[PDB]
Amino acid sequence: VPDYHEDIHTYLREMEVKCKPKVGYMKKQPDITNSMRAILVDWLVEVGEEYKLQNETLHLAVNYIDRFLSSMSVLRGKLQLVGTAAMLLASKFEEIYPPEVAEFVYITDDTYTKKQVLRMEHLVLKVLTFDLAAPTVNQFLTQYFLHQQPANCKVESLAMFLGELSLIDADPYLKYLPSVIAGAAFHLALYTVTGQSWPESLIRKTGYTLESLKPCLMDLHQTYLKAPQHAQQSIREKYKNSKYHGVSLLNPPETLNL
Amino acid sequence: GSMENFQKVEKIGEGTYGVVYKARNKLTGEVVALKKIRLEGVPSTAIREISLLKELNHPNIVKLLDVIHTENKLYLVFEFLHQDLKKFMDASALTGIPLPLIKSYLFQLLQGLAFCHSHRVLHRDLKPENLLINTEGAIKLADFGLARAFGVPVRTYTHEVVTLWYRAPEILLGCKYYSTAVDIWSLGCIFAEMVTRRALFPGDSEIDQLFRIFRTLGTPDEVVWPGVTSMPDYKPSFPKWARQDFSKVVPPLDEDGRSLLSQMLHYDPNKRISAKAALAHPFFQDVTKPVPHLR
Ligand SMILES: Nc1ncnc2c1ncn2[C@@H]1O[C@H](COP(=O)(O)OP(=O)(O)OP(=O)(O)O)[C@@H](O)[C@H]1O
Ligand SMILES: [Mg+2]
Ligand SMILES: [Mg+2]
Repeated sequence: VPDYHEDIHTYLREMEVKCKPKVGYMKKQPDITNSMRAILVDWLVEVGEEYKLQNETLHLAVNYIDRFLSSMSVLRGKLQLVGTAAMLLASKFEEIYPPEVAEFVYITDDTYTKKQVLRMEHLVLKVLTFDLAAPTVNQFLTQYFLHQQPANCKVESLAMFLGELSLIDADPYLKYLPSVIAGAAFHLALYTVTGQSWPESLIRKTGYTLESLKPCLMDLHQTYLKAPQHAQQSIREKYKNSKYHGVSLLNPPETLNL
Repeated sequence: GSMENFQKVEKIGEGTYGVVYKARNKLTGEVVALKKIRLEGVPSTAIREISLLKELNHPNIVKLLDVIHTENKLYLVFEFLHQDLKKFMDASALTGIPLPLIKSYLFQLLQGLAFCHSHRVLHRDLKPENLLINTEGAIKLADFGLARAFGVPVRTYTHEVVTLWYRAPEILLGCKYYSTAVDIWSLGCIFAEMVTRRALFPGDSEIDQLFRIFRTLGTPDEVVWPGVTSMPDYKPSFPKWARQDFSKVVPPLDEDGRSLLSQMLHYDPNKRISAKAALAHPFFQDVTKPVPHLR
């Protein structure tokens, strides 16, 4: 379409391997669990809602957290601080008008001081060596959306919703690359709304087929089916809004016909 | 890498955070530029500048060697280049810069920019002050303080971008979406400036800037630029100037150079040439790498 669409996709595919957190880091974390991580990410979704942040900002913040926790043991009483600094960093990187630091101190219910947030920001930067331009599920989805025939707002919003749901559950989603999760989310959105499938123009673009997407797709399908019963509900609430065409109210398909 | 190994030589720039010093590595002998950033936490501009610079390794992009990251100070260590293009043009005031050098510089800039665009980075402040030249004939993009990582397709980014003289018409007219084409506009303005040795469109306000562009390229209509009259800051009252003969815009420029300039200054961002496509323009058939004729 432009120049650079192919060059950019290729580059993001290289960088997603380099920016990937360690699959099994939670096992090496003595004091925190997948469940506590789910509570943090869900809270971040709320924060994103309250300050009207981009979805990209959310995806970036979660990437920073998972990479940080891939090498830094953290106590449960400190997880939220890591999360708050990460959302602050994501905001400065991605937002036209990020919220002020005082506002990030505010949304932690005075759990931490301003100086703690600022010192944690510094530490996060050191640990990530200032490498903040990470590929996200979101960045892959917007590229895949250009292959719709024709464009469909419901498909786009639902795919975004499904991609967002994957952020909550480190098991199983930490083992999948963002481009793969995006593939599964887009097929599942397309199939739910229009009955269409992963298009072969995306097979040409990505090299992914429904066969290669199947492991992620089966997980995502189950996540979608089980969504209303999940302990964390901020994403479902968020995606009730007309902003996202209320796609969280659409009914998941019973089978994928594979 | 740490501050003991470096010996400050002289101040070579004033920034915003914000003092650039020439320094010598005492152990290796390497001459460097030290950009100091004073420490709302780490500024968003430094966060982006550092993260983006770390990804961009290209011979026509300034090299970020190291980041010295302490309690109250952030030091960015860059490769030292002798001069910026703005000062160079001033030193050649009378009697000009040779066409072969201009061609070489433009060819190199387009290389640097295409690399940026290929790695989803918009520069958003291309101007002669921010382009650095060495004694070997190299020129490099510098100052990524306004840069950002863009998405495909783009969404709405910061409006207040690109210093006025080099700012594209889609920004001036308030389009919700701008993209790589804005960096190409700036480069076209710089190309013209290297040839004529004066700024192409030196307005003192947004409206003044638009009118200067219109008097040179013609007032855009739906024919030349579909959608233009629906743009937020478009006014039907705009005076309607005729486009002028390009041989009069930059008289010393020959047919291939005029062709390339017109493609870089196309109104419609869709039709404006990419950095990648411009590398194959006939203007560059005879391109070499002359050394800068000065110091
Ligand atoms: N690596 C370098 N080698 C030589 N000179 C440099 C280098 N980096 C910066 N300078 C000089 O310092 C000036 C300011 O640095 P830079 O443009 O990177 O940051 P800035 O804060 O945006 O500066 P300004 O506010 O003057 O535009 C440059 O225009 C240049 O003349
Ligand atoms: Mg554990
Ligand atoms: Mg500058």
